[PDB]
Amino acid sequence: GVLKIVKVYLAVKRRIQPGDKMAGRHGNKGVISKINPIEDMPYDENGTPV
Amino acid sequence: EFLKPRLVDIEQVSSTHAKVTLEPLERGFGHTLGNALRRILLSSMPGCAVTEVEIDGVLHEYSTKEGVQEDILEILLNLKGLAVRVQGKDEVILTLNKSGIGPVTAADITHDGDVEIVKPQHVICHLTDENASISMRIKVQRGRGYVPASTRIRPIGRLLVDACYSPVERIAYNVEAARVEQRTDLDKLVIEMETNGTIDPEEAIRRAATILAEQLEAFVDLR
Amino acid sequence: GPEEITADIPNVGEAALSKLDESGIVYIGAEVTGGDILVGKVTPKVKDSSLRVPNGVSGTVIDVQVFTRDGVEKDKRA
Repeated sequence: GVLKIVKVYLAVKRRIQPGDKMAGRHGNKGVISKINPIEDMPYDENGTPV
Repeated sequence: EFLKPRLVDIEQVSSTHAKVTLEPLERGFGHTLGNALRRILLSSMPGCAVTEVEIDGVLHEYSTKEGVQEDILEILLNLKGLAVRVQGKDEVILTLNKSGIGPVTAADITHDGDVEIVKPQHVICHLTDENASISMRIKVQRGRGYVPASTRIRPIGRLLVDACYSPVERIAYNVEAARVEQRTDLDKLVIEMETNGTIDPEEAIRRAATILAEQLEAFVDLR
Repeated sequence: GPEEITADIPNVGEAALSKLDESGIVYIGAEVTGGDILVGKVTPKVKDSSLRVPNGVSGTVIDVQVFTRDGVEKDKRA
């Protein structure tokens, strides 16, 4: 009964955001709560933020 | 009553790395100004970034071009890292034409009088076929902050690039003892800045100070 | 009757079908968003049964495949 089929492939880039799940290899899992601005992050004596 | 700091030295360590010395500073003002200027420099400095790319024969970034080493998406990522300073206008269109085998770098971009390429060796892609040729139109816009393409509101083939307009990469500041003619309780603030080479360190410092002063105008006359 | 895939869809503006070709199929590389029509289809009730982008699935069209049975005249995009 099928006359024809059109398959459309959509590519979407998912950027990281709060609510996404991150984890290490050690079982340390968590959910992102906030996207902190670069100037708000803790930084070292050389000014490099984490 | 307070001694006003002055810009006394600018040590251009490299093209993208500089140190600016403010002197003299009273107690506490060194760290106050250091943190305020660090935050403003990291958040609010204006710069030119690639926002749109049009590669001939390319419909979208999730595709390949014959004779090109990199994927179109990887080419867009490389163009995102292109550092350009534009003079006298907030938007420019650069033309890149290259043929033959070899790395296609920022030096191959067509020369524009109002456009300066701070890092001509920035690799854009690689052509691996002698008959292969790449031609693209790159849109460079002036802005500030981070502006993702998805939050930005076009013929097919015009690929949007996330715009990281901020020329400032890293800011550190150190407050140390200053040698005054007669005072000993004065400090000097050394601001170490690493940029993409598209902003003058003195221009950045004056820009941040102007932003801070205009933001302080509201508090200066509270009502 | 037989369902038809075409660019002639009722009760939809021309601007909403600028991403479709003459065959009613979205172009390669089109930046689609939730609600955009990908393949225009009509059922002879003609009802609007076109394949639309699912809500909040704004993405880019990278590939289109067409499969037609024997005896069916494949369209221009096909």
